[PDB]
Amino acid sequence: GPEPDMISVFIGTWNMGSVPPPKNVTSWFTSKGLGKTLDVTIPHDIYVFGTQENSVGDREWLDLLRGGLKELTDLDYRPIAMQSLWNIKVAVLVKPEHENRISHVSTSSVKTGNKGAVGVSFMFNGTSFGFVNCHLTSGNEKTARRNQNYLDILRLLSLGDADDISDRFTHLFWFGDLNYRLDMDIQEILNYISRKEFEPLLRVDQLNLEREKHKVFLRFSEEEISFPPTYRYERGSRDTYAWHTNVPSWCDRILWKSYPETHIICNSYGCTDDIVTSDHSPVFGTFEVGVTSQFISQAYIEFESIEAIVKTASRTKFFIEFYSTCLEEYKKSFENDAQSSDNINFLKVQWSSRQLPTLKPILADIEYLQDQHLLLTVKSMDGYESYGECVVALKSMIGSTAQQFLTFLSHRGEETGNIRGSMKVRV
Repeated sequence: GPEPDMISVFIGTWNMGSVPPPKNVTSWFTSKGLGKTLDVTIPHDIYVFGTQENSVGDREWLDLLRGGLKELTDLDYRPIAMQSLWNIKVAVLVKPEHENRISHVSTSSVKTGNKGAVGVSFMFNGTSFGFVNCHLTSGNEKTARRNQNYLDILRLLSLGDADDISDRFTHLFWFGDLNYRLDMDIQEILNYISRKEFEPLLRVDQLNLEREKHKVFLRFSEEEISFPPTYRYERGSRDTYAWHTNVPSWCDRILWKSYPETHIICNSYGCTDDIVTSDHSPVFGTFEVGVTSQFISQAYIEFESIEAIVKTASRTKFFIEFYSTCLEEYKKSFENDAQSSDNINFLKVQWSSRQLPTLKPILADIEYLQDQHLLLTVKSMDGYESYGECVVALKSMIGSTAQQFLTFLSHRGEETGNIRGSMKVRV
């Protein structure tokens, strides 16, 4: 009980339109405006600010953010880190008291016009966080290029540390001017916007469509959108869309991907309507997020069997590597001892208990172990390349009797099958 079990995280994304911001951006910080909004006078534990087309210097911009929070909260928020890629910038600020809870800070950037992404990662006690702020390709017809920018960022971002960042963090937030547009005629768009009927517009949102096709943001969630398209506004008010062609669109988005059986709840998601220097409106999202401090405040993990369904026609043997922060070093299986055809595109590979390792956690405490996760990777014996990664929560696995886990494999932005197994955690 002495340490935090839960924190409140603010994420903001704002394309500043290459002009100075207004002195007062308080509405952004406080989730005031349109959509799912707040009233709450209680400052967040962490503020993450992502910006695009930001012409304010790195230091000056950080000073504006600290000064604004100081004015709002009377606390001096501490920069954990900041990363810029020319006019694409991200800053993470934290309440003074959490300074000593932060460790393993990392930053990275990927350039894909200035387009690309900047990232920050760290641990908060035993829980890891990643934040990716991006500006993807512009224009209604450039969906394929946006998708490719996403894949390049995913592949090249060197945050944390696996093959890519998608499974590296307990909670991964990806936000920015993703630049996906509405696939609809201007007249219909404007009619739905005036009547405040966003559901028919969301049906033709290109990001939603590409996510459903499994091209981008595998495993990510986004909160329901109840606020109007944030692009493209005439400057100086929010009365008019400048569409002369740039149809109104939800360019500016916040998404997340979390490890299984963790606590995360979106408390707000919306845009401001009183910040008018840019052709985009700022977007805010706030989250209540579980944090594990059990390590701060003999055990064995055993496997009776594992069965993977893997996208491949290879006749090579396979093994599994097991990684976790609760282990001194990773472990690996022997080769699979049975194999068969699942489908025309998939093989079934099976490891009996004989082929599988016994993992030995760093601490034997039951509450500690309940908050841990294992990263499993299926690799070929010929060349050692990965065919799929997944994450398994220990939460429901504590006992003398083996229980089943079931989850899904991915690799390099593709779904590559599934994995089912029988395990137990003994203390």
